[PDB]
Amino acid sequence: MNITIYDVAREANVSMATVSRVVNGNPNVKPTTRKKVLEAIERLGYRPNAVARGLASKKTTTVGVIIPDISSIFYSELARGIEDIATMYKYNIILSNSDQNMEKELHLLNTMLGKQVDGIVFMGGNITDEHVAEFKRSPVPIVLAASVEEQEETPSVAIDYEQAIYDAVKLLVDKGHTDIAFVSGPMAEPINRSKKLQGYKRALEEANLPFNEQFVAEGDYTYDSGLEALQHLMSLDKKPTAILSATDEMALGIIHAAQDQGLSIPEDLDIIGFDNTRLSLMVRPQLSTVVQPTYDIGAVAMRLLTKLMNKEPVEEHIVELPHRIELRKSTKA
Amino acid sequence: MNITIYDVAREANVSMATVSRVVNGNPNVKPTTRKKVLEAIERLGYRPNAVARGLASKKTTTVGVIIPDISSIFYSELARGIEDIATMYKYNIILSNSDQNMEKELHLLNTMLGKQVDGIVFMGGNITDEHVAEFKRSPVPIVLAASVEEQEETPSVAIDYEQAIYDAVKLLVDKGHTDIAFVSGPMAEPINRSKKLQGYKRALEEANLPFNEQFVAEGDYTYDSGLEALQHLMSLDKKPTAILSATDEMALGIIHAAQDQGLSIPEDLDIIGFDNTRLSLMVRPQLSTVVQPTYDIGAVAMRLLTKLMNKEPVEEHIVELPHRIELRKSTK
Amino acid sequence: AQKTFKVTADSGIHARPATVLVQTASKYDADVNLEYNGKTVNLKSIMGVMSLGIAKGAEITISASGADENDALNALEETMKSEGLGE
Amino acid sequence: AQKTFKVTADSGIHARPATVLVQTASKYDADVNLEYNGKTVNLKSIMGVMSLGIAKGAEITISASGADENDALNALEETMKSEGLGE
DNA sequence: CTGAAAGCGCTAACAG
DNA sequence: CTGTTAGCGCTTTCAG
Repeated sequence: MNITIYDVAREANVSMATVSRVVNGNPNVKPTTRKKVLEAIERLGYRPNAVARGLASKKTTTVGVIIPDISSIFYSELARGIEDIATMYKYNIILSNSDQNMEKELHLLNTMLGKQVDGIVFMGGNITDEHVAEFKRSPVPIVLAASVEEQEETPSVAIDYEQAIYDAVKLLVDKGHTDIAFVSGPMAEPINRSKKLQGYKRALEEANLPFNEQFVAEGDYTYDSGLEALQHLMSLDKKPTAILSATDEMALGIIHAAQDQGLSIPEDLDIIGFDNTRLSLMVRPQLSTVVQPTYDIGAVAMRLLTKLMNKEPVEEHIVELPHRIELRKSTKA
Repeated sequence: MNITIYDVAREANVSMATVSRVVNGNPNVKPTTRKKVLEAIERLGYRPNAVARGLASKKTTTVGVIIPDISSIFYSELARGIEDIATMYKYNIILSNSDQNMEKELHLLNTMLGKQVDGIVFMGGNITDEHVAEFKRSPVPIVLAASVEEQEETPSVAIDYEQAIYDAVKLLVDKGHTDIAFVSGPMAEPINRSKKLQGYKRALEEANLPFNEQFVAEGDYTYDSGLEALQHLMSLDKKPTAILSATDEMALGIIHAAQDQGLSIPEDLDIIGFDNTRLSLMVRPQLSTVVQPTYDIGAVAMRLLTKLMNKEPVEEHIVELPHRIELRKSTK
Repeated sequence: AQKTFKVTADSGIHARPATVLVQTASKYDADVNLEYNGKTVNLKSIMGVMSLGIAKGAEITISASGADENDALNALEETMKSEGLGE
Repeated sequence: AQKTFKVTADSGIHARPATVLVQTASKYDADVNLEYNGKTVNLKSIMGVMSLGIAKGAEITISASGADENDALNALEETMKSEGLGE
């Protein structure tokens, strides 16, 4: 009950509506008036109450960010992009981890809308038809970031994970490789079984090279799984000449796994990672990676939201940011 | 035009006061009336408004977190700790990057308070008086994590970086190292200068070894600054036989900068990082490093806040979680 | 009831697993406590537990004095190994 | 206005740096623009820029037409190197 | 147990 | 320009 827009209006012999216009920087206010009221504010140390503002205006200038795991070298960066563009457009963020748990996901979605957020950026690995359903009956806009939605009807920003792999794969072919291994992530997530995997097969198929299941390992985005991957590969009768990884951490682990078994990279084996996180540069030898503009993905995602929130019209709700391979010293020449 | 606590009230022949009592699980309700409105809710599909509630309750079940850069491998972890303990207590989080900019940090502190948060967890390399001055002005509690506050006024939750560095230096000399170097972070930040440096400089005279200014490299936790450190170190004649890095991301920069110069590790030199981040485990040889319970520091901090926010008194406000060292393959 | 486990976790009792445990020990009315090197702390509390610094290669005992002190240890023994935290 | 730079930045026109540029061109009333071998985009637009996909080793041209057009192109040249983007 | 009494702090809408 | 009108969706607060 201390120093409110009321206490100010009195200190300035003017009405609340004036203290309002003044506080929310409205044109309609005699520079003399604006002066006085501004004086009073600094005289009582007035700090506007955002919640009351939210009740009356019907908008909290805060968005909901649902991310699977913020401790990730990947999402962290993905978030930083979102946070920046939000602060650029004067928006606060409500962060919360889902750890890919559909229950916790859909839960958060509610809790958030409950907090009355103006919009939400969603990053999940398994967008079900129910998820899409829930996204359709939301009072506020929802934008996907670096995620895959088969139904593709909810707006989102990302790259073409299908084409990325294909390129990386075709690139290895165009260097005389015939037995390329693909170390993926959980096949449960469509991005791995419906996107990256298919791109990997469509590459060999166009190169007329037979599809060999053995050459397909399933990791779990974890560095350790990157070692168990190289093993199960350099353990087969017919071993690969080059291995593509769906994640930098895993790939970064493929390297070391082989560096322990006396194998020397890139002299005895070609390696390629995916994402292009600072990680790549912190390996030895440097790692050749498929570049995905993570920070950009987040920033363009949050930017798209601001648009959809201010109800601006937008051509194409689904955005594809360009990608590219970046070879370092993880491969030959 | 959502459905308010009023719609429900009518749909049960009861005042909004009761609907409020049920939803908030208030004792003074008859099981008949309760189960009457409860289903009355699901029938209408009522979803409470946290803002409305927040205005009338003077509480938002939300905490504010000020972090320098969530893209850091370090802070992202600490953040993960906070977020988890927070939801364990039905609290929500509002995140914002400060990048260590005094103006931004304080503006955030203000923005946060404005949104009426129930508490605040703060992280920053340089807590100045102007800072503490603004802290004491907040209606809600403020906890510090992995930070250094000279004035000792706000409740923090870190470790003894001073001793931690000592422990490291000691275990090195005890290995037979005369000339040892230190790769610190921006000395412009207290945590580096008035803590990590001292614990290092005391371990010297306490071992009877002379201080060598040329054995103190100032980086910026940047892998790149890491390499530029080891390099500048092997330059001069008196070259250390073991180096200590303030952070792991820099340590890797020293290890690699070395291997790229021929020398082998630990074959020719001994290096120890500081943080025990998953990073120190994804290198060859697997770096040895001072262990700091990062996650815990976040979880404890947020937990300590849940107490202060609940008014419940607490023994002491400055906590110092236990640290230790984990030796691996970057030493002899 | 009670039992003695031997911390196998490469990082002792900390991080997510610590929380997972403390959160479990707080599901029941039983007053669970952790006895280590003599000092004991409420298992339903984070500050206390994490204050101990249970590093790898140690031993402890989980109390239980309530109307479910058994339903507790069983579930506690569950995660205690589910999270790779000794046995 | 007009001017052609050569992206020297390792990471091209992306991440935080690409943000500063866009926020910089935004504080100027004059309609600012960025052209990349082909199409052109509004520099004051995060999407427009980041979708171009400008890699190290490209020739981009910044054009500002309006009042502060001078002070603008001026403040952009600054950023371009104070951020380590282009010469 | 409950309902009525009274706003929480602030935007909003339009006449004079 | 500026003041007036009139709540937004929910706790609070005690008689009854």
